[PDB]
Amino acid sequence: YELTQPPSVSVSPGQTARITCSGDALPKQFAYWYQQKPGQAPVVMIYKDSERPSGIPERFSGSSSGTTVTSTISGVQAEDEADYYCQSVDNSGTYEVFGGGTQLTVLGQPKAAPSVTLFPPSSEELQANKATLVCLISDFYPGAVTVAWKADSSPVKAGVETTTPSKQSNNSYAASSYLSLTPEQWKSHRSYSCQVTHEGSTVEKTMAHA
Amino acid sequence: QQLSPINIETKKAISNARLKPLDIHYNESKPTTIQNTGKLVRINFKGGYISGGFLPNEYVLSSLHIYWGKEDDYGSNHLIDVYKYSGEINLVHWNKKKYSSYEEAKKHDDGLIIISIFLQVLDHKNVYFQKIVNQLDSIRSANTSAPFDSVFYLDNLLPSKLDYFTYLGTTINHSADAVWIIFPTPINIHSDQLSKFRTLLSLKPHYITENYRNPYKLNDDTEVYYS
Amino acid sequence: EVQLVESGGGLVQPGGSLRLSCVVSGFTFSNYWMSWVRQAPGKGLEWVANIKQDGSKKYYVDSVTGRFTISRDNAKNSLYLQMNSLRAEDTAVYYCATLNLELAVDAISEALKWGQGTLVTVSSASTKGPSVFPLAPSGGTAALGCLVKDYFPEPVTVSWNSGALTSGVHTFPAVLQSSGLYSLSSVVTVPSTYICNVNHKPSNTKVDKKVEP
Repeated sequence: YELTQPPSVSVSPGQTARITCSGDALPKQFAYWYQQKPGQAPVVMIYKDSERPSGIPERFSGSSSGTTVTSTISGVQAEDEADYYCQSVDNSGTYEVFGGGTQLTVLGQPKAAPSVTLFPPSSEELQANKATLVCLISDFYPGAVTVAWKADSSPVKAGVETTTPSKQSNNSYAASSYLSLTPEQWKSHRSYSCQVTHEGSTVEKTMAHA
Repeated sequence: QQLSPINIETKKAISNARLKPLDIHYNESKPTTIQNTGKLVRINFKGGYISGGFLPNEYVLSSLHIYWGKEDDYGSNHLIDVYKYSGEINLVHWNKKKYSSYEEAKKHDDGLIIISIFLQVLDHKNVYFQKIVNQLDSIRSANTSAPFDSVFYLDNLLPSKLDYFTYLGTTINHSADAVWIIFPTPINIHSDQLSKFRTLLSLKPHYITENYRNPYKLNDDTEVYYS
Repeated sequence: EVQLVESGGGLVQPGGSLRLSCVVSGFTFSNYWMSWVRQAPGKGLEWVANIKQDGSKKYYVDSVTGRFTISRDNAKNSLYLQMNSLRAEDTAVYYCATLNLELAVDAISEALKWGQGTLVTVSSASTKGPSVFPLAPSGGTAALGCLVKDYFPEPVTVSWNSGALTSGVHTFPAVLQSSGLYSLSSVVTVPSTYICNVNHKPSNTKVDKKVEP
């Protein structure tokens, strides 16, 4: 026994979203709806088909008809960009089940440029005979960039570890790149650089030793 | 403001025209779970509604409750002309249209509506009520709930004739206001069927021999209406 | 108010054993059926198992049956989960929660909250604590941070000044380096003493690094 909901649904701000679940035991059993944001636990938006908790916006409402149950979000806001899972029991009432999960993506999010802060190897890390340059990239939409490490105009490839982009609370994305050097590698150049490219725009940060 | 239950005096209760024939639809209704609350047996439901009559709109059925006494001839919450039945069943409905939750419904005077169906032990084995008796194995212990495991239609428990009384009272525990709908005509059951309800336990431990509440005085500003 | 403080496990070897726990407060735990839900990294929610109030009925997934087992103590007011013969596919964040309000006495809406969860990493690899380095600063704002390098497994919690400083703080998700050791860094932007509180529980480390220019 499983509950079927579409893995993806796309909507624009101010429009009425609809996410539906299906199951053979829905005539018997009540459903529940959980919103989940990045790096956070699930939170109920609607319970027992159509009952809203205090604290949840009036936007959120739930209806039921036969073997389907439909969570509805009116005048959708960017706030609501999140996964929505439906929850119910089988017709025996003993085996609990979650649906596949529906990724609700909100469209028309404006092009956000990435903020970049480049940190050099700490005074302490050089005493351990290592050197890690830390490039922190935050607040960019859509969620995808490319990172070019330049050792004094020369492109670097070895020792590079770059994160996959990660969805934040504010709905823009974040990433971080770690260039690994030895003390001498670091110290034998007048400058290194982290060059992050986002939608045909390359913004860079630079630091030396002295 | 007015506490429930009460005694409905037919001589004093007036006949209002606003009380039209009641629309009862438990076609969609199906029991989800059954419970031993510590006080009583309670079956929860999904689906079905009541409408028409004196109601401004339909109220969706929420739960079913059952009340009984230690003696077969004294178990109802409500009385009619100081007569007490073997037991009383309550059906709690709420204003889904107006309010966004059952908990929000309790907070308001137009939130809840409770039908009362009387059980009278008459030496007749009720085929339909037996389906509830078959679930009592699964909730013998106090504060235990099991899923209701049977095909069961609620509108087989409605009386023969559906003329009714009504008054502004409260929920049995006085937690909220509730407009009552009391059917004078009861349904027939056997003593052995009700006997199993007394073999349930409660919050030291002891069997639930009785769980009804004693009647209250009708206020100066509370009148009982009749269909 | 309701809180479901999900304590419990962490890193364990494949085929090993653990016992999670979930203490509860805010509602009559005794009246509710309770259930365990797990969620793997970047994956959906999966119901694991549930239990009846008294504990006379327990039901699990149609897998995992012969090795997982629930228990509960209503006096101590908590839910438990023994789990043996652990797999790599049991690597997930385990959540303690009430799901069904129809299966509950004196049901309340408030008791549908979920806790933070406990990460259960199953791996043949060994535990490793991080080396925490200070990231020093140099239009009216500045930026400084801490570098949590080379640890395994997840998670690590970086707060700033004992959880006082919240605004401006960004703790980035970790790279998973080819070496197999995680590594992250937490940054905070400030107006032009700051101490980061690093805590790796499996390694059982607690470093409180002071950042200075």
